[PDB]
Amino acid sequence: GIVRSRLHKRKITGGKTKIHRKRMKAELGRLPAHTKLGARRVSPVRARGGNFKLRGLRLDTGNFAWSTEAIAQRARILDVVYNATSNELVRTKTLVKNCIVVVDAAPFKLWYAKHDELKRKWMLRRENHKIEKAVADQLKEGRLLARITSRPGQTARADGALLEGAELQFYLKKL
Amino acid sequence: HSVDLTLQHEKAYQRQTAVNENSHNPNKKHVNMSGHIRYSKKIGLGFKTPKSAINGKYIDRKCPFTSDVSIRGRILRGVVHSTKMKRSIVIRRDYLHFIRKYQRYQKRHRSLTVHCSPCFDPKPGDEVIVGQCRPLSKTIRYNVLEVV
Amino acid sequence: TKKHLKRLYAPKDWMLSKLTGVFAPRPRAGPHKLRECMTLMIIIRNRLKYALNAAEAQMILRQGLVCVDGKPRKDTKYPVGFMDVVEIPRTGDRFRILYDVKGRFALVKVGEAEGNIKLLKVENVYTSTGRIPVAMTHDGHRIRYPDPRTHRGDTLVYNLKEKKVVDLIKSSNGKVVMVTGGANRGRIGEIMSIERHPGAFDIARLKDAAGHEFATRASNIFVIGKDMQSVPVTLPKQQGLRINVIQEREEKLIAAEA
Amino acid sequence: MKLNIAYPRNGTVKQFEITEEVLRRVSLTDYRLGNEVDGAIFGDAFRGYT
RNA sequence: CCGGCGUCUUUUGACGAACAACUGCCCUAUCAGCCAGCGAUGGCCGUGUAGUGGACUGCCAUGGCGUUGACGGGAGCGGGGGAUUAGGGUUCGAUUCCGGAGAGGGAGCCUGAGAAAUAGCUACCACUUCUACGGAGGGCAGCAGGCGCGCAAAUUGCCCAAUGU
RNA sequence: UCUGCGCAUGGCUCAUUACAUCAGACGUAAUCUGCCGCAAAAAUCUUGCGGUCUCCGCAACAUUGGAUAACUUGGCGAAACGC
Repeated sequence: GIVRSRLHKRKITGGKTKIHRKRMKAELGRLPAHTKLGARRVSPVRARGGNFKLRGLRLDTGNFAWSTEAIAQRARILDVVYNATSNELVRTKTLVKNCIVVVDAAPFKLWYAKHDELKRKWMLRRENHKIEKAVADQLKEGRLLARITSRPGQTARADGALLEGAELQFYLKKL
Repeated sequence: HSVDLTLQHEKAYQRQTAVNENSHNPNKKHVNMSGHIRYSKKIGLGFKTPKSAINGKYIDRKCPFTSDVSIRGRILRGVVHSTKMKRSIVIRRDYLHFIRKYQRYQKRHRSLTVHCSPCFDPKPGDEVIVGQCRPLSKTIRYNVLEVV
Repeated sequence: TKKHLKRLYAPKDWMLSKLTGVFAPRPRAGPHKLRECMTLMIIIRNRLKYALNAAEAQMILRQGLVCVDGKPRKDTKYPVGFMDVVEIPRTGDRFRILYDVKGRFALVKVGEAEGNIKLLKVENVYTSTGRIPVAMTHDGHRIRYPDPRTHRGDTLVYNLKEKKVVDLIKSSNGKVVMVTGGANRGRIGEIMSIERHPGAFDIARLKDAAGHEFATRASNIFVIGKDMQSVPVTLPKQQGLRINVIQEREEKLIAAEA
Repeated sequence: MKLNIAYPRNGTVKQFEITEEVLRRVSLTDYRLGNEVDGAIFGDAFRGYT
């Protein structure tokens, strides 16, 4: 079927390869999985390793992480703002690695207020800590910008990290 | 921290994926680039690390110094045929084949393509050393360790 | 997946003939590699001669009358490589296979308490889960909890009576050492020096007794003991010294006059 | 056709016949597998069965 | 009370599978320019695969190879090796061993750790066999054997005793 | 007859084929791997009885549940490794 090979392609000399061999099942493309938003649907496929890999369709939730404090919580994926690859993708709100996105942001808020025995732990954690301004404004409103740092098209789980100052400032200005 | 827009022209941004350098600290301030977070990797066959990699800014995922790209079996030498292309050079090896019947040698050259790290930029006629890395393009299998 | 082997493409250290048969046995995968091993059936039939035919080897082994590593085997085909003790309790004999001088499989005969001793070269060390260190060997054995002084390419004395590891022996310095493969097989000598070439094979220079130095790859070093008077295990028929072609021929004639 | 009529939980089964005449006086297009059928359709000697 | 088998998952040696590259290979210029719309060479981000990769999408760059013979055409499965030669060489390799590819011609697919299998499947094409003609099948470049072909090549035999699986 | 394992190996044939294929040397820190070997394994609220609200109290080689072939019965079709 679909194959991944250099033997239907031109050489560096501009010449053409000539065949003598029918295509292997070792070399083997498959059609791309389309992860979007909506109800979760997961269709496995069997692979050559004797194990299954999972085709994410329509994931509307992700496991997101806040940098620097070494934490994470689940939250809901709402929108896709941006992508490097195309504009077309963004409009359909496809989810593929290194798309900037938008999340519910609620659990992070909740967490950070918890960041008598309790009470003095807080005061210690308040000390020697600060947060970027562009972060906190968004985090107040209850929306945030994050990146999806796992490939959802072959695991059917979408995990992401939350943008921090250096990189956040770039993606912001691209909008 | 803050952006350096001298590097950036991309629609994807570029970051170093080995080590987080995007944390905000005042420890990247009042310094050229020395105090800024970097990834560095030794090549242990006698190829001494440059200054540039260690203290630098540059973001490349196809050189062994700032990436997990590794140096393996073969190491060859060759000159510079052309400097053309972005982060890719063209090396020309030349050697001698022998023919038994005529008892006489002949000159035969392999024109090869390589991915030159943005650390180096050797002039035409310079000699280069190149290692064995995993595929990086269709033709490119090599990388530039050092320059003479 | 290969499941057939032809006599010529098989080792002639198994000492098969060109004529008689067409196939040779391809053994089941195990501790040892295809070239360095010798399959059960070959041993029993062509050397020991407790069998005259293939079917007779099945008769003995399937039933069970034969042990290797002190474990009884119901396997018809199994590898037997190097430093393996095989015991047939019916005869009451204990063979220890080794590499004889001149590239031949040695079958050497040992006292009964030596047949509980075994030597395994370490290949890798690594930490596994729970922080539990592991030495993985050249026979595929896993030594749990090895000594903190263990390194790649060292030997571990291994009790087969009950499984554990007593004191090690290193490849460090001059020590009595023997070769595996490379056609310097069974030749014994001190390590004179260990050369390093990083990113490539590390040469070592060995010097056998009565001089005559030579070179073999680090990979082909297998330690025996601390010293030649501290050896834990027996030597094959020749001591690990080779002789010149002329002297071979001379001695062959001298004995043939009897 | 024929019928092979079967009573579950004895395992008794027996071949009975039905004429063409019978069939002609009922639909066959309106009947398909998984449909229950009243006795009368089969021309009776099957009356009050389902 | 003990022994021998059997199985789930995890772990890594072995037996193999799949990629990549250093060096080498017959004749022909009355074959000298070849390569990019639809990927040619490279960069950037993704997608896919067991995995690396223009393998593939999108974006950006304008490169890559050539008289040290590219490109195209003709002849040819490759090697170990055979023949002949005092030496240098000359010529052969369809064929027992090793490696690759194929099963009428093509393509697609399932299952499996491994197959794009063909005495497995699906379709088309060239053939081809049965049928109270409503339908149902066949693939010898496996061993014998038959037809055809050409100057040219064996028995529709016996046996798993041996050698292997 | 269900179940497990093997049938992808051997065997036979050279049509395609010149940066292909192959031979010597080399890498896979870029990956898969049944059978075989040496080994590893402390998540799991279950079962039974009595009362009783779907709730409790006790007891503890754990005492688990539901179908499908051969078969039997009716059969179909010109035939069919067809049903």
